[PDB]
Amino acid sequence: SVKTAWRTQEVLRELSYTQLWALVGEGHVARVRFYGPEKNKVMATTRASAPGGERLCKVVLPPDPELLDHLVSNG
Amino acid sequence: TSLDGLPETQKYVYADEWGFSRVGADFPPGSHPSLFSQLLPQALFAFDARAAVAAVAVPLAAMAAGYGWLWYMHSIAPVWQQALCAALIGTGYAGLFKVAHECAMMRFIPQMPGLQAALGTLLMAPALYSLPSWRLHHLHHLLHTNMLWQDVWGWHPLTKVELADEMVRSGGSGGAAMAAARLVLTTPIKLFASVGHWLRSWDGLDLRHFHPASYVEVLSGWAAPLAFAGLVLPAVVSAGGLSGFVSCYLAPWLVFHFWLSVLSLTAHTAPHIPWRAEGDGWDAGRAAVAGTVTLRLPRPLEVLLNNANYMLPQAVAPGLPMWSAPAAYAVLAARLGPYLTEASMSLKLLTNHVTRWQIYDEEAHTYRPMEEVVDEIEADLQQLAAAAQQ
Amino acid sequence: AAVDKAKVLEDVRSIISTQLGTELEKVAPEAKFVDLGADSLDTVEIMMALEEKFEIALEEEGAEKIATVQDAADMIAAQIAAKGN
Amino acid sequence: WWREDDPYWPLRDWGDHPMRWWTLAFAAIMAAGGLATSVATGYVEPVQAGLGAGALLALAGAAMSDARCVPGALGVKLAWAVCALIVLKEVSVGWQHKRKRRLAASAPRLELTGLAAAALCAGYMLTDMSGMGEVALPPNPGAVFKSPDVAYRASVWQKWGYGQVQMRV
Amino acid sequence: TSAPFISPMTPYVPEEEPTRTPPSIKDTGTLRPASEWYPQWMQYRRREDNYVFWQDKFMRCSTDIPWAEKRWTLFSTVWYLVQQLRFVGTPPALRYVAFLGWRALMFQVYAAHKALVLWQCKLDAGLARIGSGGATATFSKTMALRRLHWRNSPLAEALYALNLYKTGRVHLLPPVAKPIPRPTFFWLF
Ligand SMILES: CC(C)CCC[C@@H](C)[C@H]1CC[C@H]2[C@@H]3CC=C4C[C@@H](OC(=O)CCC(=O)O)CC[C@]4(C)[C@H]3CC[C@]12C
Repeated sequence: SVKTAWRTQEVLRELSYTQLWALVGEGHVARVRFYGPEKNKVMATTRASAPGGERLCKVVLPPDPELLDHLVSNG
Repeated sequence: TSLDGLPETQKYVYADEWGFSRVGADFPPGSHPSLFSQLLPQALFAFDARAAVAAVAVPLAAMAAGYGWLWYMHSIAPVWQQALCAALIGTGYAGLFKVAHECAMMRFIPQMPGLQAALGTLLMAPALYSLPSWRLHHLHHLLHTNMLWQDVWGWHPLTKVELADEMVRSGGSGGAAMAAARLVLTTPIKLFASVGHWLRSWDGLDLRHFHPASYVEVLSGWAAPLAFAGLVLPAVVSAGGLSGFVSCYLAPWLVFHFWLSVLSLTAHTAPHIPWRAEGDGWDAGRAAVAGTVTLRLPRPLEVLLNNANYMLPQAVAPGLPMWSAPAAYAVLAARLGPYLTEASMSLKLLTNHVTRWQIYDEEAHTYRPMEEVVDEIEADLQQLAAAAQQ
Repeated sequence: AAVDKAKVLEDVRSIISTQLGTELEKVAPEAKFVDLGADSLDTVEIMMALEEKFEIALEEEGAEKIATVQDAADMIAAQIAAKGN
Repeated sequence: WWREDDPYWPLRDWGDHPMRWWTLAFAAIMAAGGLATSVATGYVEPVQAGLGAGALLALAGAAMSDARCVPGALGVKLAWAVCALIVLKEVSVGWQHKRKRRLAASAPRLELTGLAAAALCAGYMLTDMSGMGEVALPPNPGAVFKSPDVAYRASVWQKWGYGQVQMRV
Repeated sequence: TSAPFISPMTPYVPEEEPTRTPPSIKDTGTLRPASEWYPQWMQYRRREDNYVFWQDKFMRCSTDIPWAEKRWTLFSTVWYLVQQLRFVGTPPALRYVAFLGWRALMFQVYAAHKALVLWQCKLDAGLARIGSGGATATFSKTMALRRLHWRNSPLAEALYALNLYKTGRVHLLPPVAKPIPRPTFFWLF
């Protein structure tokens, strides 16, 4: 839990590939930046309304042509 | 002693009137307690591992039983079950604390001194007490037993004269110190006044009271309580919240302090035991033999407390180990018989301690209730005001 | 350790004259300060001007009892003399 | 308070460190506030940090009651270390129970605990923290180049790895 | 007393090594700057007595350094870089211009501080009147000079103000402030 630990040195969380999907579906991801020498890593910044507040998460992207429409559809 | 030469009839009516069994006669002056160490058989001083491990293991088992139960039924149990587990844990810890008091006076395991020092430190820490400071205060108590104005590490009584002085300074009986004394020595909270003792240790956290050559040893002594209260009292709270604190630590703590306070208070206070000043008839042997009261408990309680009530024997033979204290007493009761005082722990005794013997007046050299005494000295205040007419 | 008390005296008197506004003939080595027009708050500013000109620090205990020009000169000279040690 | 007979009693050499009651006061404040906060919310870091710092600062303020000894100096060093660590955690990592929903609303900033700890550190430095001055990094071959001692210079060169160099001195 | 053998009537306070070099000989106690090269008092002394100038330079620069200004710690190996920049990486001409500017600034600051000290003298001379309730209106010149040379701690000032406000008694002065020793921690600083 968050209630039983010391706050330590803000870093990037890690989503696998799937809670990213559910999160961007529920309208919670707020901005996405692509990076990686082969352009398959994502740094996603959520919005305040999400469970946990604004955080900075990291996702690894394995080729999926449905991604762009999903993202741009949900603002 | 207060009741000097007089037949057995008045002695025994006083005895059953105050709840004591055998009152005491009168001891000659000019002696010392260390004399009667020659009346003891030499076999009483022998070391054996059996009683040692038994004394360190029985209270540990009682504590573990109480804790296993209490956690098995953490907060779903009603208040009486909580009270009973707290009483059991407090008594077990009073037993382990008696063991630690033995290691402080260097008479538990003398062959391994480092081990007995470490053991005493460990067992004293959970009560937030220091081992070197405890040794010092207890030695100072043994040297000044029942000395008026000097035995500050025991149940020094509230005398009439200082009360009158405070009432003359307060301009009435409504001040802050007044009401403080009023509730502390008139209500059953007196049976916990040992907590005051706890706060007077840590002599201001002031290294300027001690001999310099001992600083490092005293500092270390203070760091074992603190470390506990700095590493373990967090965990408890963090793992159980306020309730999980008040039931796992605070209630056994209050029970342990009940035991400490009642033991000492009954030990050295009674209407027939005077408190002579220094130079005015204070005698060492007379105060350590005649001015002591032995409390008798059920044998289960005794074996749980490691014979913590037997205090007279280890004041005449300070090296006498803990498991030889009952037997040794039986010896002394044969030879010092007519002078000793004894009592059994009953409700009447504690009711008398709370309601009757509250203020010590030295002219009559006895204890009298607080309220009648204060109204009497206030009527004499009115009469000296009338005497202050001109 | 050896101070030209004459030079110190001339410079003290010149500083005093320039501070108060009176002319150098009126400032005599035994003239007190109260008659030259000096009032407490200015027997201090004179001390500050003296220190500022000579670049020294005055001993305060003795500086409480300065009332004539010769005491000023002797204080300053005893300060300048005890400089190395 | 006021003492008409001698008003300047606080500036009198009583035998302890000047910053000795402030240290115990701050320890008490830290402990009380930590326990109160961790009970009022449910977080377990406030009480742990508060009571740890309280224990360490009470021990340091006990040792600081005789400033001439060696423990009298190690006490000051311990107190300074603890207050510096508190200031650091406050201004660089912040506290767990002070997270918000936003990102700039929950940034580590200096509040009132960090400020008190910084004031304490300045007070230790500007009163007396000069003891145990012989603990430093060991001397170089650069410090003993001009020293008048051949045995000492040889010893230092040996320790630093130059035992075979020729001492044309 | 602790002393088993010998104990004078005033207890012995164990004095330790000094931790900082003394103020030079050229400086004053105040804020106003020194004198570029030669002091002014040098002109009122025997030529064979002014050798203390160069002796003081030798003492502060080479021969009396307290072994606490030579500790190697982690803070000092970075201050080394700051100082080496100032001394070897900056041309002396820009340093000279900055020197002139800093001198002018310090003169302005000293003038301000002197004004403030005189103001304080009136204020406390006024406070002693409330204190005594009656006549007393003077002040203490000793305290004025001690304020100008930074010889009072803030606590001493506050206690003096209180003593004035309550009992007049303008001539009862706090003892004096002692110099601050160099702070050391460990290998750290
Ligand atoms: C906070 C809980 C969960 C853990 C246990 C904390 C104890 C280790 C603390 C709290 C109460 C403290 C005591 C409270 C009162 C005092 C008196 C105080 O000194 C004085 O008041 C000196 C005399 C004076 O000020 O006039 C500092 C030491 C002492 C024994 C303190 C020592 C440390 C104690 C026992």
